[PDB]
Amino acid sequence: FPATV
Amino acid sequence: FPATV
Amino acid sequence: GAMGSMERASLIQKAKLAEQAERYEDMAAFMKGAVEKGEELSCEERNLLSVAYKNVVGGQRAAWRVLSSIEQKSNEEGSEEKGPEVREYREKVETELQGVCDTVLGLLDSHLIKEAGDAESRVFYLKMKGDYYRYLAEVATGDDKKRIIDSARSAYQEAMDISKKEMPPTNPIRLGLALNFSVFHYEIANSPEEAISLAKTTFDEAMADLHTLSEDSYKDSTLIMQLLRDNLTLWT
Amino acid sequence: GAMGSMERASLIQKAKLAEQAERYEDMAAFMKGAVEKGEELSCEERNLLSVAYKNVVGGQRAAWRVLSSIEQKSNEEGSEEKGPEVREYREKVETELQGVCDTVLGLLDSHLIKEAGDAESRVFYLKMKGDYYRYLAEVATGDDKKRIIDSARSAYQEAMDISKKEMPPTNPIRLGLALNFSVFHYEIANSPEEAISLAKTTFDEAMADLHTLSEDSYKDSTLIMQLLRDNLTLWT
Ligand SMILES: *CC(=O)NCC1CCN(C(=O)C2(Nc3ccc(Cl)cc3)CCNCC2)CC1
Ligand SMILES: *CC(=O)NCC1CCN(C(=O)C2(Nc3ccc(Cl)cc3)CCNCC2)CC1
Ligand SMILES: [Mg+2]
Ligand SMILES: [Mg+2]
Ligand SMILES: [Mg+2]
Ligand SMILES: [Mg+2]
Ligand SMILES: [Mg+2]
Ligand SMILES: [Mg+2]
Repeated sequence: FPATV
Repeated sequence: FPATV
Repeated sequence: GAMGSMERASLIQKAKLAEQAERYEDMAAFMKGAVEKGEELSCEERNLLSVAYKNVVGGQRAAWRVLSSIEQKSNEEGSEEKGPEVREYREKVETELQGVCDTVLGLLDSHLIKEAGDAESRVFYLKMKGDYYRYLAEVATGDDKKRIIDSARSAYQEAMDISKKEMPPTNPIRLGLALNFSVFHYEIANSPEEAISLAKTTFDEAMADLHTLSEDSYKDSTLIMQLLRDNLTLWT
Repeated sequence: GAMGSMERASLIQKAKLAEQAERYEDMAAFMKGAVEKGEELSCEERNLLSVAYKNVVGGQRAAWRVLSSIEQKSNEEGSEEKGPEVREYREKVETELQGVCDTVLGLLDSHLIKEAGDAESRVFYLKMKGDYYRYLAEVATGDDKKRIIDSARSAYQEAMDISKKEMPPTNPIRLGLALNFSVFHYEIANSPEEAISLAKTTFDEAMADLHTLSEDSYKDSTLIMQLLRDNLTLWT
């Protein structure tokens, strides 16, 4: 999964 | 801490 | 609410303890209580709120994905019928996830967003609104899925418009918003080209403004820039 | 109970799904429901029960230790008074931990132990009884602390007596019991020499019986033997 903050 | 199972 | 009798300052103190103890459900409950006191949140307090719910919903999303994969495998040709239990338990986790998302959205709507006038606070809350509608979208399969997706888009877009007018291109909130909106485009809106364009332009515009920053600000900005690069590497 | 309407087999199926999703509170709730159906548990089902509650109480114990350390630091000379919040939150976590321990002990008493006639089941449950009284002892500070410690000791001792009569020295249940009872001696009963003697004798007697085992049994036994060695290394 892609990075989120 | 010591090992327990 | 069960936190109605506890002082605001004590709820904040306890949220910080809960974080140290990795008790994120408790942390979120404390922060919900603090929001419900009705006063605006400081930067530090907004961060506590976000960390608490990110960790709670993060765990629910990971569990939902495990269960959804088992369920999908059960519906393949040659898979033995095992009854309703996998669907039921995936539904159980899903309903709990939706509940948490609705709780966060409710705090934002009553009344965090409307009282947030400074760009840093308003953008932060609108980003959260987009994020929790995105999590709802991840599990949506019904009549409302398009409206849920559009709610996430609209929140992110309002945050982007403010951020571009009011904050420098290295501002960590601006960067984090763009990171997440780019993921929304890639994963939710079926718009990988938009996702890539947003990540690239955000990275490049940040790079050009790093010269203005202190060492500590540089560290903060470059950490999020690297997340943008990490996603670009995944997608290209 | 909330699981009263769910089939036994469905509760077991869902406990296994919850384990795969790392949803240990759900796993424990499912297994509680399965126990409350009133039928004896198979080996696999006893393992599900134990894994679920071990993981739930393990997380509570880790949080309690973080909070207890902060509290202890607050009571040192020169520490600024910060009010009742650290004690309150440590108490909150402690009460939840005690609740889980009481729930497990209640399942064992009503009626798992009394129906367990085979050595493997009876020893397993009596070990659990010792373990959950040990967790109660870790947080006990009052009039009953000695009786709680003695309850753990008595449960472990009954399990040891059965295990020595009825099981080979390599049996993983016998080994695990001895591992945990040795930790009880070291950490709870202030008896490090007893702890060391038990770990050493258990290791050595197991070593002498490995020749009787298949490859797969050897793997199981030697894994727990290594835990005994790890503790001996910590303590000597
Ligand atoms: C009150 C405020 O200004 N909050 C923004 C902080 C910027 C630095 N920061 C981070 O870099 C991390 N989290 C994060 C969360 C949301 C947004 Cl929009 C950006 C950044 C810290 C944790 N790892 C990821 C970056 C904390 C929030
Ligand atoms: C039903 C039954 O016979 N259960 C015993 C199993 C023996 C193998 N085993 C383990 O080796 C691990 N867990 C464990 C738990 C309790 C006891 Cl008394 C001994 C061993 C598997 C997980 N890591 C530690 C050893 C599973 C239970
Ligand atoms: Mg007040
Ligand atoms: Mg649903
Ligand atoms: Mg644009
Ligand atoms: Mg039935
Ligand atoms: Mg107490
Ligand atoms: Mg002896």
